[PDB]
Amino acid sequence: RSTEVDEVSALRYRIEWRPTGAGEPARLDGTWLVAKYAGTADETSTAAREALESAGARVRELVVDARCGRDELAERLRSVGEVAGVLSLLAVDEAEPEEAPLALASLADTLSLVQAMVSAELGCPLWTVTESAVATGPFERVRNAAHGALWGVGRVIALENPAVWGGLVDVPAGSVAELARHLAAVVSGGAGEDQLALRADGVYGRRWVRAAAPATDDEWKPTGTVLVTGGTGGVGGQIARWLARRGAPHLLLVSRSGPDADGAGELVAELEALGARTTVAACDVTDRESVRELLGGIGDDVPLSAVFHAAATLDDGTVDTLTGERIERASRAKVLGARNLHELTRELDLTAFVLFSSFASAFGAPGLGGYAPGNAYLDGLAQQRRSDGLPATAVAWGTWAGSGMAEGPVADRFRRHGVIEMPPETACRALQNALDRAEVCPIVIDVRWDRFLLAYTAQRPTRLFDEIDDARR
Amino acid sequence: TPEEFWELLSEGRDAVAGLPTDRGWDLDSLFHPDPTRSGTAHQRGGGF
Repeated sequence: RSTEVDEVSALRYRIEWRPTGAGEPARLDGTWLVAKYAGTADETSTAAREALESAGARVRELVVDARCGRDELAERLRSVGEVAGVLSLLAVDEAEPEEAPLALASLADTLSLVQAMVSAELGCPLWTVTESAVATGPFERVRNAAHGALWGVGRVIALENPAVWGGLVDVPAGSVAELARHLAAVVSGGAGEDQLALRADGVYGRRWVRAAAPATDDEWKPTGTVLVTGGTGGVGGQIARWLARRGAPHLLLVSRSGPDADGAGELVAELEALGARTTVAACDVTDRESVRELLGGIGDDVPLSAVFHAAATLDDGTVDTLTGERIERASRAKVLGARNLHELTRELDLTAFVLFSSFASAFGAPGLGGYAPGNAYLDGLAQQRRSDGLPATAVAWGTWAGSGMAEGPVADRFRRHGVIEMPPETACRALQNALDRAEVCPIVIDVRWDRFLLAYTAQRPTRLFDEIDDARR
Repeated sequence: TPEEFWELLSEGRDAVAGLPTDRGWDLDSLFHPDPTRSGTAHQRGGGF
């Protein structure tokens, strides 16, 4: 009954989990290390030490102060000897931090350890352990969203120093006996699996799948305003014209300063000629009081649905010492804006948080390391918001042909292999289809796999892109 | 085997974990938190 959805169905992908087997766990040799923090006091550490000593490994314990330093830890590390395994138990008993959503000691401390370790060129593959932060399906309560940031940067780390960062695990909090079942198999695994999703049953390694489109005869009407992060600067700009084609009565796309630097006279006049009575957020979204005043300043009139998470701010971060504070400073716009909207829109009438994000969050982006944590936090927020209304969403929107910060060295680097630019009207059509179906992981991007596999493989083997028929040949 | 069945019965353990991810199910639109939408199940778990 339809034959023109091809291009719309071309840029449709999804992330999911698939149960796999295991390697050949025989014997671990070395002087395996464990280090959570100065606090320690974890029976999981005792169980891990028991298992490692059972598997012919010397167990050593280390303590670390919250943001202890950058080089002294390397100084004590170089005075011990040669190690080939470290258990970063620092993610236990710290689910989500305080009011600041990125001021978590675990993240920045882990970056400090990896920096000190590459400075010491020790050569051990780091193996980190987190709590329940990745869901095997939509039928689970993601306990928090900050921990997902550890994943977002982590993949990029695998590209920066392939000799280290063995992988991650899930091991849901409580009933830690799972860590006493295999443990050695995962770390000493010849299969080279790194996105381990350990649970009550076996393992659930991450995989990437196509998103076939079962088009349905339904309709979503954008009545009144619509929530899209970013306002009119760049990504939002063209987006503002999309509803102009749709013919929405109003709009309140959230912008950094509104008329101060966004929109401008030409766009304002064109929009008013097309659709009158439309607004853009003139106040900063970081302040809770500013959002409260903006919401109180509306004329009420009309509710909406389909919360969106396109993009808010672009603040570099390709590669550097990569301290934790600068990531929070960069994301302070977007993550606190999303938190404020979630806090202030619970009692209103909408459907759910239909998330978007940059394509750099999906896999490892060497030049966009600092961009990942915000997208991971957004994904966790969407999974949490799934609890009421409508299912979640995990869009990984790519790059615009007419706008986007990633159009210089970024687009030059990955335009020779795999990815290309994408028209805006295609984005509108794909987004309309997505809101019509309301899926939970609509990765929207076009890539040429023939060179993409060769570029991504390079020196690090990966078992990720094994569910794409074109990737096989 | 029946021996494992008796061991599970004696030790008092349940065998309900979740849903299968092998049989190509959508798994995603299967539950829009409004019960009455078409194609929306209600079980977020089971024994399979």
